Amino acid sequence: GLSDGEWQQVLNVWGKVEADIAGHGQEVLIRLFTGHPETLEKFDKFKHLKTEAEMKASEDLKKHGTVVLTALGGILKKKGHHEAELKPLAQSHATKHKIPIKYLEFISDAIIHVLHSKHPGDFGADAQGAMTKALELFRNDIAAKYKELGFQ
Ligand SMILES: [C-]#N
Repeated sequence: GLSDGEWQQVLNVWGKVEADIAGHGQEVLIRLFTGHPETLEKFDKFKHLKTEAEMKASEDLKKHGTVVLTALGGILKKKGHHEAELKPLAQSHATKHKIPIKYLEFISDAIIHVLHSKHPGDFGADAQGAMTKALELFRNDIAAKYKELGFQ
């Protein structure tokens, strides 16, 4: 678990994200796709994007950034009580989208980078540690669902 103070740090920086969810989503996906190009292959509708300029110009990529961070926001706000969300998210990422756990690690690292870049005053080491723990909790719970399904 995270402590109450850790949860408060996590949702404090998340409130900052929510002021421009779309901008944040776009930056997170760009950081992910450029840092780990294998991740881009999982998105049929983003495969044609070959440069960071092309990604930055893609309204659909920005829209999708909004979708993914909005979903994550709802999960974070459950402060670990996220079974209703995590169960179908696991099944879809394992079965429908075929997403290795390692890629969830990659996007978590991308989120940390972006939040630190944009909100350093609300994302010092302790708050970063808290966010990292929150994302690890989520990944760890999904991993259990992956194991249940026999997805590697
Ligand atoms: C999901 N992105």
